[PDB]
Amino acid sequence: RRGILVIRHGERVDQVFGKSWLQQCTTADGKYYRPDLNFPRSLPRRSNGIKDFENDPPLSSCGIFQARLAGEALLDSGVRVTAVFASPALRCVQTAKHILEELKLEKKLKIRVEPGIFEWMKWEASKATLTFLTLEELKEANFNVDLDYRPALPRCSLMPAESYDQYVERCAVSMGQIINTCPQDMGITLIVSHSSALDSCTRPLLGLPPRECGDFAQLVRKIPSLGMCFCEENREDGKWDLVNPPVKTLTHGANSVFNWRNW
Amino acid sequence: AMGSATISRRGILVIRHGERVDQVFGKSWLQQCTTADGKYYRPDLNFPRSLPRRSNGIKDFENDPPLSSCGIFQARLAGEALLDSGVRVTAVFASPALRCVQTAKHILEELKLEKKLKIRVEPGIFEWMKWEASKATLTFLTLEELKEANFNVDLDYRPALPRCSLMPAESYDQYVERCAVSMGQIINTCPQDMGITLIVSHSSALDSCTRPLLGLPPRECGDFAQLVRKIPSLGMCFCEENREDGKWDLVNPPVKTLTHGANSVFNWRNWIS
Repeated sequence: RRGILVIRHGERVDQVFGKSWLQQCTTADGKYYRPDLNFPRSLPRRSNGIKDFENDPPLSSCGIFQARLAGEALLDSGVRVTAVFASPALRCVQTAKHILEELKLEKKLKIRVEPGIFEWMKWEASKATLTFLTLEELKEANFNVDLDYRPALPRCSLMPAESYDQYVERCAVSMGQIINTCPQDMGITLIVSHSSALDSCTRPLLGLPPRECGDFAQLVRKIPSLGMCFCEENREDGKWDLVNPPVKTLTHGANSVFNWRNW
Repeated sequence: AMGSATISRRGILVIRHGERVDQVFGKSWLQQCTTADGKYYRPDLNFPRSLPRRSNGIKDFENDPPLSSCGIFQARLAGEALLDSGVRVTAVFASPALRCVQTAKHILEELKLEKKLKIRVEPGIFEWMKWEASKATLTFLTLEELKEANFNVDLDYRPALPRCSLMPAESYDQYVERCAVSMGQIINTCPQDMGITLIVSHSSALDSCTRPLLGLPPRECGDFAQLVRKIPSLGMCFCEENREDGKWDLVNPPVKTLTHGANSVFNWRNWIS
């Protein structure tokens, strides 16, 4: 039975450190340093400027841990992973890469970057000025991205102004293409995306109409990092079913800031 | 290099263990991860891949819980930062608690020192017995069990306080005194040493293992308890010795803090119901 596993990206650096995080780890001359171990050991080169990290932040160290833990679990489970698609957001491509590394499939499977499964533009505060890394930039940063993949939606076609209806439609169109982006291959396809995608990228498969915007927004608001929903195809009955994911959930606590000098 | 302000200084870096599985999953954690036939399994990815081979089977972990998957990540991240910092680590002592010996191993693995340095298990830096089960000491992994489990423990090490000498009724005064005595012995292990010794222990130790070095009297018990409540996983306290006078000072740790968020339990099918 063919499967579609929608996976939320890991923890973002700005979720922990706030909107000013870039100021916290760069000099006036823009030299990177790590003021807390949860900042990553390096940033990829952004040829449009480090400032594009504000709109399009990387995973924190903990987010990398979560992604790798999920990949290791997927390996342990024995499922056959057959393809992976990712939102163009850095946090999503990085989540995909770290899952693949622990599956030991990062050389075997190329990441298919699909702007059609990007976040709802309304929720991207950056939207007007938002810039993803290009495929060539991703390749230069040692992401094994599919340079030959023709996306359902090119990035130039994402609309800052997209409505909820336009958002849910493009996800359905995107998922429709993705499900045909493989004749007969037995195994699971990873969809590495945003909280919104656990709803917007599964309901179309399940033949369900879109949720009312308010209901959708409420359901999607508190999906944790690496949160998963899994759909399996019943091809005889011509339908998809919502099914328990092939790996367990991940629950862990926080780690608070600590200043030794306070004693 | 031989100037008074340039000569390298002996360091003692006291480090709290990583996240323990029972902090997240609660007092029933062991029953959560035990099958109907008594075998270990992972009901959540933050339970570790495996438990060490143990005496008396799975049941002895009751009072001696392992690091969670996240605790292992924290310990490894700290070890990697220590590597990055370039500091010279020359020795490591750990509390006999599994969570502490595991934290020590993961730090050493990321330092690339796990085969070079043996972990010296020191019950004298175990938690205050007031905060542990009375039978806790009867249930530590033995050094042989740890070596079975691929912990490069020191079989020759002669602890300042043997595990069976830990008293279930030790008072605060007795506790602070045995930490002082143990730190005394640790410092005299190799008193010419010029790198950093790791003391991988409990939140309490960041106070009780440093105050004696600094020549300070014990904090009032209530003050101590309030203070140690606050220390995060892999939290650190660093002291350096002036070789001229043998005095120790508190110093910024050689690596940064680690701050991250929680991750909630999640079941989509359940969530949408």
